[PDB]
Amino acid sequence: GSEGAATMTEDQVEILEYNFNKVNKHPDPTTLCLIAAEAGLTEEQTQKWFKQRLAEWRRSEGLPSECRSVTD
Repeated sequence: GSEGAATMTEDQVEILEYNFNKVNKHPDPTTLCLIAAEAGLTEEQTQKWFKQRLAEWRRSEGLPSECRSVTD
């Protein structure tokens, strides 16, 4: 019946990427709002992109781990 699934395009990926490396990774709702209206998305959707994309960036740049172990 109702899935509610939408696919993105190259235009959105070209803009969403520009506001990730040439701006920041954790932009406030103020800057996020500008990106949404730009590409044509919403603050809720734009947030998911940065959230998911961040999972890969952390692996590229390199960061520690949040896990308390008795040995490690």
